[PDB]
Amino acid sequence: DVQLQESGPGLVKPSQSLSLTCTVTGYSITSNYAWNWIRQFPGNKLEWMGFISSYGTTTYNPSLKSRFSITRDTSKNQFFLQLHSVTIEDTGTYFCTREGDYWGQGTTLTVSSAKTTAPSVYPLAPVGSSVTLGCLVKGYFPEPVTLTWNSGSLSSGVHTFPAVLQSDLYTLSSSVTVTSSTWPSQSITCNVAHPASSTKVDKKIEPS
Amino acid sequence: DVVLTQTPLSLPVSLGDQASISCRSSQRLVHSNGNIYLHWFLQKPGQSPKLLIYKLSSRFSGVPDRFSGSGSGTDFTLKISRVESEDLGIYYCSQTTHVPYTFGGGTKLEIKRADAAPTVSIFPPSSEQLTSGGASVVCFLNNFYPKDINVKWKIDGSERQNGVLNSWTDQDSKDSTYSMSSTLTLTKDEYERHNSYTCEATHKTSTSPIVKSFNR
Ligand code: NA
Repeated sequence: DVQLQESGPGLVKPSQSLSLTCTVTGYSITSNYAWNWIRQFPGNKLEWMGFISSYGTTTYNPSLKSRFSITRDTSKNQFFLQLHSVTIEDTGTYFCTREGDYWGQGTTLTVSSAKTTAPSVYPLAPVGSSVTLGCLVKGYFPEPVTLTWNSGSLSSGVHTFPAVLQSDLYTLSSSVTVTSSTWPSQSITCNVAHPASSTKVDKKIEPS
Repeated sequence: DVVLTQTPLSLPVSLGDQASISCRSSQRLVHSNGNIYLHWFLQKPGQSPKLLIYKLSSRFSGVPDRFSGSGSGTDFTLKISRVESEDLGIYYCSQTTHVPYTFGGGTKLEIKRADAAPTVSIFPPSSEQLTSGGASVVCFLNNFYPKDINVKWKIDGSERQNGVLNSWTDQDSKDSTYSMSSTLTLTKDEYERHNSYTCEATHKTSTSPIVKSFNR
């Protein structure tokens, strides 16, 4: 079946000229249909930017401030969203699409003059029948980020909380509940990954 | 530009019950070709939007017959006949009769459930963090319902309200429960200058606040 995968540079400064990629498989972008770029802002509002026909001709949203175009490469079977001078207000998640019936996961574009930062990973060990621990990933930029428990083996009774931005730094916490007989007789380690800063951290939760 | 209004914004419904979402258009969406290119998507948490209904009433592959769409001129309805859990998220209408293509603002579908009180946990600053001159106190409020929930952060009996970071999860479809996290952050100084750290939670499930604490 038809699959679409977005990719992009992640973080960029204002006035930066830039391009996003949609790689299509299982279906040719020359064959048929219209191939779209759609944008989701925080607050979850969706906005249609444009498409490129299968003829290589384009149609755009004339009601936008953003300067952009859409292009393709029929041979690698990709199409592209080129943004000409991003502003802060271009921050959001960008989706690519065949019409409306097939979407990519999405790719996050952050437009900031803030500098990349590796996070501090902090272990939250306790002070009943079950038990609760925690991870505090603080002061990183940008996202995304990656948190698992015991290398992702442990996934039950976990709660990863959406990051929250304070002074151009993100903070993210994680919860996980296990049975008293489990900890700390068995080791529970927290697994942090911030690709942006090429950081990978593993923090085992010790008691006290 | 064609504006689409969705009703309502939120929408609690019981498992097994029929839900319906309404979308209203600022213009007729009838093409010359006689077709009404009004379509329906669902965005599950953490996922990308997914096509349910296209051209008003045509159901996309793999989409359960439970899902149906109808409507009349400038009013449109999506019906979900026998609500299951997987069904939770944000529902969007869109139009493609007119350029530019526009989306409705979305309608969050919440699953009705048995009121449930948070499982609270309080957490002291790490050694590591303490070393750096940082002091963060974390409080988890897990697996509660409904979503409405206030927290207070008390230091030595009285209430702090500067340096509080709150984060809520989307509704868990595994049990229809929500979850929150709150982080109070102070200077290693401001910290070691007080004894008691209290995390107070207010909620329908209790006429009284749920209290978790510790002594530094
Ligand atoms: Na058309």
